[PDB]
Amino acid sequence: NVLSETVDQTSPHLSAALDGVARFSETIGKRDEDVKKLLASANKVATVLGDR
Amino acid sequence: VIKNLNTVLDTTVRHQKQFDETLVNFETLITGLKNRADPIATSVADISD
Repeated sequence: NVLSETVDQTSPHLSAALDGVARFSETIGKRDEDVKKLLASANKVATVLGDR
Repeated sequence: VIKNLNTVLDTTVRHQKQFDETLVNFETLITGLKNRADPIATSVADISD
């Protein structure tokens, strides 16, 4: 009964969240190599900055 | 943002050893000048006068 009522309550507010999360996740997911290279370069530069 | 930060970061990484050396060299130069800043400023003022 708890699962039934929870799904009943939070259903109309679900499709918007799914669409928003899908769009924001696809913003980064179609740039995987760029993000990983950016993180590697940032690691190098930030290690240089932090050590000094 | 990702593209241009990638460009800037790879440019910085290409010269990473120089970029690390210049911070320490600049710090040493600035500390050496600060240890005698008062004579330096006095001398520049006297030169102008």
